[PDB]
Amino acid sequence: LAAGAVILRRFAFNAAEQLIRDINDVASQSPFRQMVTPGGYTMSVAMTNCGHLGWTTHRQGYLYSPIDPQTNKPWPAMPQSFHNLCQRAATAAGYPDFQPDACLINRYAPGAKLSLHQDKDEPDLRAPIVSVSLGLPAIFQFGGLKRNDPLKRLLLEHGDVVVWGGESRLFYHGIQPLKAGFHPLTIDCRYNLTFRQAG
Ligand SMILES: O=C(O)C(=O)N[C@@H](CSCc1ccc2ccccc2c1)C(=O)O
Ligand SMILES: [Fe+3]
Repeated sequence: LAAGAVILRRFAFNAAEQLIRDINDVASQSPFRQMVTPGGYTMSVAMTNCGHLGWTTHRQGYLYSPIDPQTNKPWPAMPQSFHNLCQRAATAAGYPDFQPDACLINRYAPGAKLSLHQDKDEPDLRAPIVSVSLGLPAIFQFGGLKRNDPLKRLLLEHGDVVVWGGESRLFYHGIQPLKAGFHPLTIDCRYNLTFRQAG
């Protein structure tokens, strides 16, 4: 399916309410914002981060920064719920040493999407990324190592966690425009957490 990826469906289902509380807490400090791409377009996905580092635009490029450029303060500390869930998932998937210092939190309103990309900016690409999906379902599309590799699609639903290791860590991937709907925990949106070793 995706070589090296370990899909754990509903792994975060029981933790989801706490996770969402923690997302709200994080956002009360560093608010969700829609970043501007180099190229000048406003992303449809809104973002924030927690942990020592967080992903952001700066100076018409992207990077991991210890300071949130919007507040000029550090990103909020990584919530225990986040840290512990990530560790359980990574450990089950065979990455017991994974120690994320960054968690990017993506929020999707109806229609929001994430264009096909690789995550290339972490210092060691042997370290996995761990995603946790919450709320409304989204169609995840994924390629291969080359931009033009044939795309496959799978639905990511509430509570689904995936550890993207091995070859899959390098795949081009994205999220297709979110279908509108209702979810009891998130109301009208989807959240996705991605845990990274950025330092
Ligand atoms: O944050 C990202 O970089 C990202 O692409 N997030 C999407 C997709 S989740 C699945 C996912 C996340 C990160 C990956 C990083 C490397 C390879 C495969 C990945 C798959 C989202 O917000 O739902
Ligand atoms: Fe990505």
